[PDB]
Amino acid sequence: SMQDPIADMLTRIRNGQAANKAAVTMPSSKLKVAIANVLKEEGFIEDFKVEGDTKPELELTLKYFQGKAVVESIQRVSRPGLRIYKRKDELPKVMAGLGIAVVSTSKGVMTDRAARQAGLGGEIICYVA
Amino acid sequence: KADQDKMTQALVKLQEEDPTFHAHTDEETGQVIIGGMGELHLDILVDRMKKEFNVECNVGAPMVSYRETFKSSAQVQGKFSRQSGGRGQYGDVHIEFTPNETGAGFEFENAIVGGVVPREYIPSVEAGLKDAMENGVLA
Amino acid sequence: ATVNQLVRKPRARKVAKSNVPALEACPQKRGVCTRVYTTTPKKPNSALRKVCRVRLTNGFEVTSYIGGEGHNLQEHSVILIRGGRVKDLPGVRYHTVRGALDCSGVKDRKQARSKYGVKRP
RNA sequence: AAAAUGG
RNA sequence: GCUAGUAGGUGGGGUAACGGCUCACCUAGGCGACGAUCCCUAGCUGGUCUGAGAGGAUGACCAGCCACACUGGAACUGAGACACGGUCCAGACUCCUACGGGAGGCAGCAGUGGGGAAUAUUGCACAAUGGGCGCAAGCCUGAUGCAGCCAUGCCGCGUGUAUGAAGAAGCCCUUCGGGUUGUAAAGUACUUUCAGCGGGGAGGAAGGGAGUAAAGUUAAUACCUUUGCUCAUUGACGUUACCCGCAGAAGAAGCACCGGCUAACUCCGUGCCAGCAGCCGCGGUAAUACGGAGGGUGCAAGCGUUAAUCGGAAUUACUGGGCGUAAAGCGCACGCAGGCGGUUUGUUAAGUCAGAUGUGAAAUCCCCGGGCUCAACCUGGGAACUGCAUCUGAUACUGGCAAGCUUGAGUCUCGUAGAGGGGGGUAGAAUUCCAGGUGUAGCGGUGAAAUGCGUAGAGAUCUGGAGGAAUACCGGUGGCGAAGGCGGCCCCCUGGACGAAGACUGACGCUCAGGUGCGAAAGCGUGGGGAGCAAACAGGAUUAGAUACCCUGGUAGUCCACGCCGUAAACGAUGUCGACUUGGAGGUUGUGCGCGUGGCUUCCGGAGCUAACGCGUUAAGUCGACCGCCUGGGGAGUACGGCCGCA
RNA sequence: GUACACACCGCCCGUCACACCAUGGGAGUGGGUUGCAAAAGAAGUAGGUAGCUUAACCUUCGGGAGGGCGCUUACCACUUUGUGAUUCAUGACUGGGGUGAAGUCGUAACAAGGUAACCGUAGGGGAACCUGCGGUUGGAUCA
Ligand SMILES: [K+]
Ligand SMILES: [K+]
Ligand SMILES: [K+]
Ligand SMILES: [K+]
Ligand SMILES: [K+]
Ligand SMILES: [K+]
Ligand SMILES: [K+]
Ligand SMILES: [K+]
Ligand SMILES: [K+]
Ligand SMILES: [K+]
Ligand SMILES: [K+]
Ligand SMILES: [K+]
Ligand SMILES: [K+]
Ligand SMILES: [K+]
Ligand SMILES: [K+]
Ligand SMILES: [K+]
Ligand SMILES: [Mg+2]
Ligand SMILES: [Mg+2]
Ligand SMILES: [Mg+2]
Ligand SMILES: [Mg+2]
Ligand SMILES: [Mg+2]
Ligand SMILES: [Mg+2]
Ligand SMILES: [Mg+2]
Ligand SMILES: [Mg+2]
Ligand SMILES: [Mg+2]
Ligand SMILES: [Mg+2]
Ligand SMILES: [Mg+2]
Ligand SMILES: [Mg+2]
Ligand SMILES: [Mg+2]
Ligand SMILES: [Mg+2]
Ligand SMILES: [Mg+2]
Ligand SMILES: [Mg+2]
Ligand SMILES: [Mg+2]
Ligand SMILES: [Mg+2]
Ligand SMILES: [Mg+2]
Ligand SMILES: [Mg+2]
Ligand SMILES: [Mg+2]
Ligand SMILES: [Mg+2]
Ligand SMILES: [Mg+2]
Ligand SMILES: [Mg+2]
Ligand SMILES: [Mg+2]
Ligand SMILES: [Mg+2]
Ligand SMILES: [Mg+2]
Ligand SMILES: [Mg+2]
Ligand SMILES: [Mg+2]
Ligand SMILES: [Mg+2]
Ligand SMILES: [Mg+2]
Ligand SMILES: [Mg+2]
Ligand SMILES: [Mg+2]
Ligand SMILES: [Mg+2]
Ligand SMILES: [Mg+2]
Ligand SMILES: [Mg+2]
Ligand SMILES: [Mg+2]
Repeated sequence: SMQDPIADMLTRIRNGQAANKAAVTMPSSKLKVAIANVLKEEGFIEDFKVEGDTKPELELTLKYFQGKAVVESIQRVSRPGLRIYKRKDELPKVMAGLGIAVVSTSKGVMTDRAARQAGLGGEIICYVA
Repeated sequence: KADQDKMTQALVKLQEEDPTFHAHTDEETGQVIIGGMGELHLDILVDRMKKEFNVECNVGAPMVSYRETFKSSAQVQGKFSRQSGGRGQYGDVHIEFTPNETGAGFEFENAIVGGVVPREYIPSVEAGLKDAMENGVLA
Repeated sequence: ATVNQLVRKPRARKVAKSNVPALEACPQKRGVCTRVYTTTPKKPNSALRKVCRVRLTNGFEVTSYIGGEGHNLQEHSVILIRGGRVKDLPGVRYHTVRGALDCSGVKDRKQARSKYGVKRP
């Protein structure tokens, strides 16, 4: 059954980028929206929009540069089967800093860089290059 | 044979104890021959084995290596044919055996005429004879 | 394999056996020659390779190869054997150490003398 | 219809 | 599976102290698939080696801890021992004896024998550090400081340095022109580390012992104590380091390797011989692969070999691998434990995260330095010790608790299709047999025959009857079922699936070791049945033979009931569940209004994936959850043991 | 189509004969370790006390208290017996496996391999195998 919704979101993006889809819609959640904000601020997606009330849906507008998807690789790190937590000094660097790592800290979801500045470790949600 | 290994060790020690003691296994007979400067000498050694070395042994006369030789001359034929299908095995040789000069051993003569036996097969014939000669033809 | 399966049953290594069991983790072992003889190599080689059955101090009886040209080894000769199998000889997994114990060095050897226990000419 | 083999 | 002081309680006793520690009594507990019990192996650690790391391997020396001291056992004394150089008892050994009885314990140091591939001198000194005793002096110390042996390792240095064409001889090779050794050597000019000889010379030495002085103390300028002061005095190493002087290149290079891997090639000898070899292989008369020589390559007081560990090996893959066909998806399903789990709010702060505090011996490793002429080596400080406990915080995510929601899951209302299952009944065709009629010489069979059958009337044809088994056509890349499977028609009982439109419940889910159920054919048990077919068997052919293939016969079995077996290329050689990602042409079955919209299914194909073949929205694409399984070919899915079975 | 590549005069299977090696079974035989049920009881320590004996204290001067010795009980080492378990060694003979060498007998598979092959099961046969039943395609053919 459906057990990892975050990995599904990442798959939808990846599969959408590979299929050259303008936007990818999915069932919405607070954590999904948080990650969507981090992706948008880091310039991996164009925009996101949550619509509906009883059953909200999150639509993400994907961005393609020179006919190539901006998100070259998006992979889930921490998963239900194996959760990954890192201290502030152990925070991962994706693509030697050229990529981002979405991390859930005690002060909310943020990039690895931001978390390292705040001196906060947390759960490594995904790597986005 | 448990004491045989001990006997080896015993003979080694005995040789160290007495220079005149000489232990040597005759290869042909396959029997170990003990050499001494006297009967009493050897007797004492054997008694020592029985006690000191705790190796039970019984002395005997060394076996003699004999040989054989044809006392008569006769021309003979050796034919081997085994063909029942596909590659077979044919071979026929007419060899004359004659008593050689005592001590001259083997004096094979290739008197093949008309190249009936090809040159390549000739050495094999001789070699085969030699091996068979090494094996007993009488006893 | 999944992590959960690995927690239940961890990754398993291998025993890895020795090619020279009679040595019993020793550089060399002393032994007495029980039979010195010759044997034919397996195809595609042809020769009369010199070998000797040896009863080691540890109590194992093994076959050892007598390297070099010419040897003075007879039955009841104390020799030192080392590790080293012979490809074309089936069952010979040890080599006699030339120039040690009752084993003599190869004569008329001017190259690789240390490997045949020959003193500097 | 039968129709093996070939260090 | 394990356990009767066993698990606990109560009281008594016992210990320095808690305690089944012990005893009595009472209760019936305790432990274990988070591995008990039992078996095998083993001193543990800081560390060491290898590795980019994660790991793997290891625990010699040094330091901490534990255990043991001829073997088995016991206590005594003492602050401390159930006591290496104490006691008692027993045992095995060795020794003494007057035969009655005695004595002893190198796993302290050295040393001996034995074992082994292999591991050192029966040295010196308590000069120093530390320890026991003593007021102190001092005494004791195989601790310790040092010396001996050993290339065992590590580190530093040397064995000369410039010049030198004569491109000498001499060697090897050569196309006989020459080339190479090779500036290499001679020859010439220098230097002398080190070794050797000679002569100087630290430092490790602190203190202690004499006095002498002041102060303190005291009745006392006593004695004692303290701190100064003064005078002789203490080095095993030791012929110390080091320095200096003298003679003279003198006194000082070897080991392995040159077919590829792998840096280094020719000649000669030998001729599948002798031999070589890590692997691939090499040697049978033009061997860069054997052996020798010349020449070279690499290392160097070492160089090889062997053993051994890690690496390379992503070849157990945590980091970091696979399972359509290479090894690998359980035959299928249900399901407990376990793992994992939609969405929203609040709450808690377990995980997690942050900071702090304590601890994580020293050494080692690492960094920055200092000291030995340098280095090895020694040393100061720092770092690190990634861990653990505690306190104070953060609260997103994960977890717990509480209330929710509907989207997953489920229920109900209605209809549809189906060889889904179980039971009972029935129909038509055909085969066989039995009885009778007609009729007459063949029939049957094969590649060709023959066996066989037939004048005791076959075969053929017609009529009546008996019995068993299977259901032509429909019929289909059709349908139904978890899989195995399921096919005339009818009734009875019963399971699932799908569609339409609503309502209801509210995460009620997914996977699943062990467990349990189902599971073709053959086979097995008992009782029935037996048409046709047919293992076995028989005869006839075929053939060199023919234990076959072919022919004529034919039993078990095939069928039914009940029970057992539990396996198949049980296959899509593709585990299950969920989400996502271009198309086309069909089949089958609902449903809405020619165009839609569901279920299932067949072919083809795009991206992507794949070793390739191929797969391709029914994935072998892209991801997540859980399970099963693989780790070269044989040996072998075999042996042994266990469990199951009537076999 | 193919399991062939000095290329079908290819490749290749099993029994049998001989030699060698490892290993299973085997009347048993000899060791190690160990479970259970008992027996045993040195020394020591603790408890009791037939008897014997006694520096320190008390005393009515007699003795008393207390102690020691001996004895006795409990615990217990050596040792002993019976019966199991496990492990190792060895054993007449025997099963299968592997490696030999131009042996013997066939030709089962690879082409439609000359009866397509293979899987499970059953029966038969010197051997490879053959035959029945059901299953699979990992079979060729189609003019
Ligand atoms: K060869
Ligand atoms: K207890
Ligand atoms: K108690
Ligand atoms: K370790
Ligand atoms: K002990
Ligand atoms: K004391
Ligand atoms: K001292
Ligand atoms: K992995
Ligand atoms: K469950
Ligand atoms: K929370
Ligand atoms: K029948
Ligand atoms: K499973
Ligand atoms: K056997
Ligand atoms: K036995
Ligand atoms: K066949
Ligand atoms: K069959
Ligand atoms: Mg041990
Ligand atoms: Mg590695
Ligand atoms: Mg005491
Ligand atoms: Mg003592
Ligand atoms: Mg001692
Ligand atoms: Mg000693
Ligand atoms: Mg020795
Ligand atoms: Mg003394
Ligand atoms: Mg090279
Ligand atoms: Mg030559
Ligand atoms: Mg190695
Ligand atoms: Mg590895
Ligand atoms: Mg692999
Ligand atoms: Mg296969
Ligand atoms: Mg396979
Ligand atoms: Mg399956
Ligand atoms: Mg299931
Ligand atoms: Mg917490
Ligand atoms: Mg430390
Ligand atoms: Mg929560
Ligand atoms: Mg129905
Ligand atoms: Mg179906
Ligand atoms: Mg059946
Ligand atoms: Mg039956
Ligand atoms: Mg029939
Ligand atoms: Mg038939
Ligand atoms: Mg199976
Ligand atoms: Mg099937
Ligand atoms: Mg399978
Ligand atoms: Mg396709
Ligand atoms: Mg089996
Ligand atoms: Mg046996
Ligand atoms: Mg007693
Ligand atoms: Mg055939
Ligand atoms: Mg065939
Ligand atoms: Mg076939
Ligand atoms: Mg048959």
